[PDB]
Amino acid sequence: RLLDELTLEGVARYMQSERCRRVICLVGAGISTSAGIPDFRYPEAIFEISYFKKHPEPFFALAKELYPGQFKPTICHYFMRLLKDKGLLLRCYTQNIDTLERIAGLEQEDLVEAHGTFYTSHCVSASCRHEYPLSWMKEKIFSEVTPKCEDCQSLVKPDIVFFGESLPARFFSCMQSDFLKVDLLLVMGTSLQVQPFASLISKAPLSTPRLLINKEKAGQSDPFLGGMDFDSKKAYRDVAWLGECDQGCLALAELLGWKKELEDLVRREHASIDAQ
Amino acid sequence: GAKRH
Ligand SMILES: *C(=O)CCCCCCCCCCCCC
Ligand SMILES: [Zn+2]
Repeated sequence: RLLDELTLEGVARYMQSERCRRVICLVGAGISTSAGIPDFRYPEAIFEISYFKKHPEPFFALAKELYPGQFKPTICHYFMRLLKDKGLLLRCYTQNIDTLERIAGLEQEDLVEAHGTFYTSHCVSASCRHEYPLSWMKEKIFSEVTPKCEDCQSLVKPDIVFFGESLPARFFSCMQSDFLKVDLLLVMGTSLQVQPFASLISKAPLSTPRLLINKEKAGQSDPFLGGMDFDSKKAYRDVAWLGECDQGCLALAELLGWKKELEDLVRREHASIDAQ
Repeated sequence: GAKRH
């Protein structure tokens, strides 16, 4: 029992202690809804790879309708930027494809994009695999033209993991090493319903505290089917802060003495983006 | 293994 109290205040005191050196963030769609990226919570085929292979046009039509007007990371994203800058961030595992972690200043070394990313796209032909930037992908999406490779005319696909596809190799190689030595799991904006990503919480040492910042309690073991234990008499390390990710991260920042630093960073970065 | 809901 490393937390002195199963509260946000207890987690904050723990992170200010000598013992908390390596933080892993696990994040999902709830950390980007305040940036305008929608959380998506027969019709489920539009994100399954078998249908995409048969007809890619509805995915690219959907991508145009849901492309965000601007890429402005949230307070939550910039809280993770503070973790990196203060030397606490071991890794951010994200379920999100929206690139906002990168825009907030997390580097590829900092990130496991477990479900891929729109940041880059590739020709699907095994012998070609020409890479395309999001700028190029965006204009093909917005022209309502199915993106084709300029070298071989095969389909060009954003580097995202469709449902039914294997996760990237880097997800498994990082998780095998990272979770040996994690001092704190910050689980933000995910209800832990997507596998194998959700199983990450059970990979931490049993003594590692886990803070969930989310609209609902999640990750508890199902009564019919390493789960989160917030409320039992045996609960010893898991904390649930229930609300919007931005507000939860602002609350934790304030307890850490980072509130002014976080506000200044968000305002300056947002002003810079607004000016582009 | 694969991305599963
Ligand atoms: C697995 O969970 C990945 C699901 C990918 C959903 C694709 C939706 C397309 C709209 C995204 C455009 C914004 C990215 C810059
Ligand atoms: Zn090609």
